[PDB]
Amino acid sequence: MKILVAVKQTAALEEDFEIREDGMDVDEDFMMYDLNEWDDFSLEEAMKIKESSDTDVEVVVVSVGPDRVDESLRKCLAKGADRAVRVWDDAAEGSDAIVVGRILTEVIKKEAPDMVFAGVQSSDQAYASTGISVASYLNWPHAAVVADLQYKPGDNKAVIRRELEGGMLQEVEINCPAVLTIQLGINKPRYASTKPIEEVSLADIGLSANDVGAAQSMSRVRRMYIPEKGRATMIEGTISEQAAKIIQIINEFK
Amino acid sequence: SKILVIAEHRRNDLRPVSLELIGAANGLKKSGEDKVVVAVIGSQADAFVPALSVNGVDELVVVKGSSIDFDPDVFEASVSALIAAHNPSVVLLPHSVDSLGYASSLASKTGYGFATDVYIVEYQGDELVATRGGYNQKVNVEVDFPGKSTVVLTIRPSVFKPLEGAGSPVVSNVDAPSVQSRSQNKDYVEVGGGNDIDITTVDFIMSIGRGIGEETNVEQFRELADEAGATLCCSAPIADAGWLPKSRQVGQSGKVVGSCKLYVAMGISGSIQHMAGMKHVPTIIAVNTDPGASIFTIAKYGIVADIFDIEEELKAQLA
Ligand SMILES: Cc1cc2nc3c(=O)[nH]c(=O)nc-3n(C[C@H](O)[C@H](O)[C@H](O)COP(=O)(O)OP(=O)(O)OC[C@H]3O[C@@H](n4cnc5c(N)ncnc54)[C@H](O)[C@@H]3O)c2cc1C
Ligand SMILES: Nc1ncnc2c1ncn2[C@@H]1O[C@H](COP(=O)(O)O)[C@@H](O)[C@H]1O
Repeated sequence: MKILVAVKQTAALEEDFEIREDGMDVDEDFMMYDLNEWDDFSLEEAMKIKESSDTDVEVVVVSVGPDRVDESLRKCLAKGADRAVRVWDDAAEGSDAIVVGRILTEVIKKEAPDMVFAGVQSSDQAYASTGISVASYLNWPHAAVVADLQYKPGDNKAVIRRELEGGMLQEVEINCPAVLTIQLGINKPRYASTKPIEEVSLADIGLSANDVGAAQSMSRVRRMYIPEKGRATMIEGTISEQAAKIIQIINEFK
Repeated sequence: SKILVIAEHRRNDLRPVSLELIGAANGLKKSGEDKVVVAVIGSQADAFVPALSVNGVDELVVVKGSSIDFDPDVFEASVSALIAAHNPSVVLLPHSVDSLGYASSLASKTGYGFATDVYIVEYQGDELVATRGGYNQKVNVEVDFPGKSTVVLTIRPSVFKPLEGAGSPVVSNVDAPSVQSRSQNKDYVEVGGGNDIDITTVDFIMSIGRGIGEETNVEQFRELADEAGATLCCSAPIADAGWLPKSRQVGQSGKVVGSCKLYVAMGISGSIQHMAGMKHVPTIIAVNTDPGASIFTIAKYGIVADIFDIEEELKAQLA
């Protein structure tokens, strides 16, 4: 029994970040990298399945990305993932959600898991696309924005709850194996902030440069830019002066 | 050319984002002669004909599939067949929970352009140019779709304006392709917990987010809200954690605070999904130590200061 958890190491930007000279991305010097928040919940859900089961459940984390990603994969292993896999070649640079979906599927075909978990979206790009793209290339049952999962290893159906807009959920019974995208709040990840990472090349999974990267993506970046955004009226000075202004605003409202 | 719009309904009601998409489609088309085709999918979807017979709809297609409400297999198959039938240049879906279940699958199978959560879209000449966010909404990323004769976009809700008035679309009925879904929908379920206050009715909110740290810190803000005469609400993490009831959660998956005139967001970054619940509030005050937080981009007033220091000083001054 095997659950494969696709994970992304996301980038957050420091203050005063600048756009690259080519105008296609932000300068990497302003990036801080960490595991995508949604992947904490997805990995925890896999681990909850492992712990609830008398039967062995292999939890395998997989990421497509350059060597910086090994730090995040190591941390997943430290939290009890059984195995961790990084797929990369420089030719994959610029691969969008659909191309990453394709790359992931090549690994998944070989691993032949019983369930695949992905996050609902990435905190950086928030495509909310990659996991469901995997499901398409796998031709597997799928559901997005899963806030609850009832599943026992080996079952041919699971019951999920999708988190809908406006404070409702929907129960859905889904054929297994399935791809699920996992929402924040499904569980309470327990480790909240020597076995190596398995390194896989494109060749290892039957792919080449012509299958990946920006040229194969489903849209082309023209530019990335810092837009003009709305500006608040900032209240400076002391805590007392700041609080006094808030109260002037409350009283003005009533 | 044709622009195809996929409407959305749930529990017998049309979701109003449907009409936003119609607005977007009409704004986007290059020529008077271009047509907007709207589709509504469901086993009981004829009921929506009146509500989708609106200004800017040239053709309205009712698609009868096997499920009442959204099913990803039914939707993908149905929208694929609509694209086949209408050969649209552009397909507009809402960036909604439903669309999340299939949009990127639809796009993986064929050679369609694809981008999600788009909030600017225009033609430059014959070139479709869409803009979305990057890096937690810190940049705009502008994309095009070279060579793609069909582009599928998901569209950020509450960005594009609906048109006013009725319309007289040519209405048609099609059956969805006959393939059995690999899931079945069961009960809708109300998010749980208490419901002592309907936060869509209240005019003055103090809202707490992850910035409060430990659950032991909730009580001081509850006190502050009481002393101020505000209703205490929160962002998703606070409610996910069990620290306040889900009935107090503001944003996409929570409630829209429609009656709120004054919203004090404390230790809330201003994710797009939180903003969906409160961006309309006439007076937003943001209290947050990260001047780069998205919340300041919609607040009227900003205070880059520690929420606990502010709360205690506010409490004192109010006394
Ligand atoms: C489909 C879907 C639906 C969603 N629905 C909702 C929803 O309905 N509601 C919702 O809220 N979210 C929703 N989200 C979740 C959303 O993506 C974010 O996770 C969430 O809004 C972040 O909440 P936050 O701002 O409290 O936390 P964070 O983003 O972590 O922000 C915490 C803030 O606190 C500040 N801070 C920390 N310490 C202090 C201090 N001492 N003083 C002052 N400031 C401090 C930080 O600078 C930071 O800006 C949804 C997401 C998805 C994908
Ligand atoms: N490069 C990647 N490697 C592995 N999984 C990924 C990658 N990019 C996205 N994902 C998966 O998709 C989710 C993010 O959704 P998206 O916004 O579509 O990128 C993550 O939580 C992962 O499960």
